[PDB]
Amino acid sequence: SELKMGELSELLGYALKRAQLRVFEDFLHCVAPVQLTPAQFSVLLLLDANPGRNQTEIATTLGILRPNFVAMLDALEGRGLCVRTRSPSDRRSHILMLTDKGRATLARAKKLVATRHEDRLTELLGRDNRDALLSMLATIAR
Amino acid sequence: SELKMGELSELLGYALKRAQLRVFEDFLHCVAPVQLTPAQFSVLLLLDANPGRNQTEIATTLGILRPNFVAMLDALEGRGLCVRTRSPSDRRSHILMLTDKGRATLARAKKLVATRHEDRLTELLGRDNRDALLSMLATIAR
DNA sequence: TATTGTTATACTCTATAACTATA
DNA sequence: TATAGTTATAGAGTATAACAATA
Repeated sequence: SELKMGELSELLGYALKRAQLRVFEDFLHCVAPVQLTPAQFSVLLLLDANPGRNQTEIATTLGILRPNFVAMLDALEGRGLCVRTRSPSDRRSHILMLTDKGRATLARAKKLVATRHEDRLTELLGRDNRDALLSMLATIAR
Repeated sequence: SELKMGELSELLGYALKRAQLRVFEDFLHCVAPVQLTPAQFSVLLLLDANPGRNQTEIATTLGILRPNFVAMLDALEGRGLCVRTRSPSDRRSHILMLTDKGRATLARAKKLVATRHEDRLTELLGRDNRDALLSMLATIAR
């Protein structure tokens, strides 16, 4: 009455998706007090590390295509978490910077991520094992 | 002039998703001679391990919603790789088994993924490091 | 001419409600 | 009523072409 998972247990791609989907699902739950998807979260994180960059640069480093990034920024900018300002140098581009509200929302989101989510992962595995997992996934992506 | 990846380097969710997409992309390419998506591959693999089952049982085990599974089978049956047969006891259920064609297409894809894909990725990590990766990703999914 | 932001569009995936034919 | 398979639909996510403003 339970099905045999056959050779699927040994396909690494398969393990990654179902591993990715629960981690993302858990991310949405833990972080729901600030209402940020993982994509929105990373956009705030990248904006925080690299102030002064433009849409093309932020979107590419994240793997987001620029036609799909426009709608994401409208959400965050509509919620008053970041600003598009025209660069005086080259008025084709929008330089992107965080608001104070954005910096606060990034701050508390960072806590719910570390305390409720990322730390709950680190204890279910080795603190060293989780770093090895993170290293390998980083290697796989290159 | 290159972007600071900030705390994203330590977001496990992000590393999990971007690791998955290179693997899924690499999978698609290696298996392109047979025309099978990774999902279709697993549907054929699980049918091979679990003959005599119905749609609801196959679909639910894979995370496919049953309304989404219909067209997915339409494809594989249209390709003559598996067939729907009504069980005489309960004619609401469709019993699914792979055809001779289905198994031939499966044997082959299994060889294409094993040689070009799964073997190539085991080699970019330690053969022992990769089994620890598959162990941990399996752990995360429960 | 090339690039930035943008619109429009399309194709996949995923999600939900409701039908049909059985039971 | 309840369940299996199906249909239609709606929403994400992602992909490309093209156009206006600007370089």
